Amino acid sequence: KVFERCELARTLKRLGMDGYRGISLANWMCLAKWESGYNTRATNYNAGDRSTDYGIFQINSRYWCNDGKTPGAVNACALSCSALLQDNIADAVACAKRVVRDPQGIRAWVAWRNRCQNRDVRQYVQGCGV
Repeated sequence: KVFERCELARTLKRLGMDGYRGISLANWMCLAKWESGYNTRATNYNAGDRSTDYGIFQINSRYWCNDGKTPGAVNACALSCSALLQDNIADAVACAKRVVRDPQGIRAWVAWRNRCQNRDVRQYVQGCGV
């Protein structure tokens, strides 16, 4: 499923992402936009460490979910990476929450640092009724 901006903004709000660990909805919108373009079935294989980024948030298999083919990987979200390719994003959000519960917080994703940090994210939720 590929969300439309405002449709995603409300779906994330309903799932309690607005201000989760101090992170605004706009930051989450900026993250999903740059990570997948709001596409829940987006995937990226990294040939260097044989890991794969799954879903709307491009969550990595080395640490967050199990796909059985990433060497010496862990499963912090206690999910099959398949759960991260669902049209329903509730599991991906539960995992994105797990990710920011760690030291780095939202900075865990380099793309966020690149295109959202200290940038104007206001534009991502304007008109969405959030």
